[PDB]
Amino acid sequence: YALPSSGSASRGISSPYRFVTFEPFNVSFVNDSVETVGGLFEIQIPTNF
Amino acid sequence: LLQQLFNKFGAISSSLQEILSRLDPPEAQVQIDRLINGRLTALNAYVSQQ
Amino acid sequence: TIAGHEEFIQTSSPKVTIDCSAFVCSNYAACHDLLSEYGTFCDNINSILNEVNDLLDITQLQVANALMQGVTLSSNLNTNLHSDVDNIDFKSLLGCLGSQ
Amino acid sequence: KVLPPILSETQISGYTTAATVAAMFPPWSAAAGVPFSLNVQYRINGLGVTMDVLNKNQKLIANAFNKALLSIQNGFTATNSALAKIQSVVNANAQALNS
Amino acid sequence: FIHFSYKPTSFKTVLVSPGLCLSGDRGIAPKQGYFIKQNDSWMFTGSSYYYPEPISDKNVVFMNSCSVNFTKAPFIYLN
Ligand SMILES: *[C@@H]1O[C@H](CO)[C@@H](O)[C@H](O)[C@H]1NC(C)=O
Ligand SMILES: *[C@@H]1O[C@H](CO)[C@@H](O)[C@H](O)[C@H]1NC(C)=O
Ligand SMILES: *[C@@H]1O[C@H](CO)[C@@H](O)[C@H](O)[C@H]1NC(C)=O
Ligand SMILES: *[C@@H]1O[C@H](CO)[C@@H](O)[C@H](O)[C@H]1NC(C)=O
Repeated sequence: YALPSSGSASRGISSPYRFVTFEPFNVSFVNDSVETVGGLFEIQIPTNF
Repeated sequence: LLQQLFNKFGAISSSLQEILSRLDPPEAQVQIDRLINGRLTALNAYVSQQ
Repeated sequence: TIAGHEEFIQTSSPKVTIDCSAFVCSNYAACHDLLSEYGTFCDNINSILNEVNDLLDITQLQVANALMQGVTLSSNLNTNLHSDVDNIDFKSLLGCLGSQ
Repeated sequence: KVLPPILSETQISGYTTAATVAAMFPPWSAAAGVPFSLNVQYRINGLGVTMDVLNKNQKLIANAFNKALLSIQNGFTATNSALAKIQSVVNANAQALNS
Repeated sequence: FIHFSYKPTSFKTVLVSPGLCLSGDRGIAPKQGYFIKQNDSWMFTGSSYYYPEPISDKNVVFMNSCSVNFTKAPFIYLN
């Protein structure tokens, strides 16, 4: 449920109910490679905690 | 569970005093037995849930 | 050598709902008037089956949460290209994943 | 009536796909930090096996790994106990609703 | 119940090796960490924090063979 608010004041004929996809869980993604680059793999190591 | 003491269960009243003060004693047991069966069925269902 | 064997564990069941008065007194108003003095008998049946279906939903979300706690993936993965490591075959275990 | 569950079965397919691929590629999370056959060697090492022969019989170990997986795949034939345990669930539900 | 947990707040991308094949057909693997390359020296870092350090015999496990995809280190007979 999300009504058209006063700033987002709509001028048409639409319902405030929206039928969406329920997706409760994810994976975090990294921008790295899956194969070894020059014998060495890429990895992400914390540097503060 | 408390709201089951005001159901009729097929009898003419849920009050035992009105059944015992408006009918003949051989004609009252038939109405009292319906209340007894309904209340015991309610208690058995509660005990199963617990 | 290395021996393999599988087990199965069941974690849910079908979610049965019952409309109580349509099972007891399907369409006839004499039956509905007679059933309306048993009172909260259909409401208890509905509430018990509703709480059972709630428990089924909670266990399904817990199984889905446990498989996903702390898994970080490469955003350049592609199961059509990467289904194999160290000459051990993972084609039969993976579904679809990647970006296409 | 029988209501559908709140998640699809393709969503739980995606969750088992992610948990299987988490132990095959960097950063090897379900493999617990280290690469896959590294982790297999460390596992067989902790039972009483020398790391020499695990470095020496590596492709035989991986061949037996593939063979075990394939025989698992080709064994859903009328006497699998897992299939009996799946069919018991369905037959039990159908019998209760018909009765 | 109150549960306390480790939680990173910043990351850095590094290149790691999981093991070294040393001179005389020996091998070393790290313990709870990775072999990195700092200033053209093989170093060891922990796997939950970035801190390179000397490769001692408290950061490694020794093997009298080596696996076929270890990284080559002839200069390493170090501490
Ligand atoms: C992934 O799902 C998580 C669930 O907590 C949500 O917080 C996050 O916004 C989602 N990310 C994307 C990219 O959809
Ligand atoms: C990060 O991702 C973007 C696109 O998502 C890509 O163009 C870029 O090369 C990536 N960076 C690295 C270091 O791989
Ligand atoms: C970690 O972050 C906090 C706040 O951002 C900062 O005060 C602290 O110095 C950081 N640690 C290091 C080692 O830089
Ligand atoms: C060793 O690494 C090479 C190159 O990355 C690869 O082709 C090969 O499959 C690997 N073998 C093993 C046993 O890890």
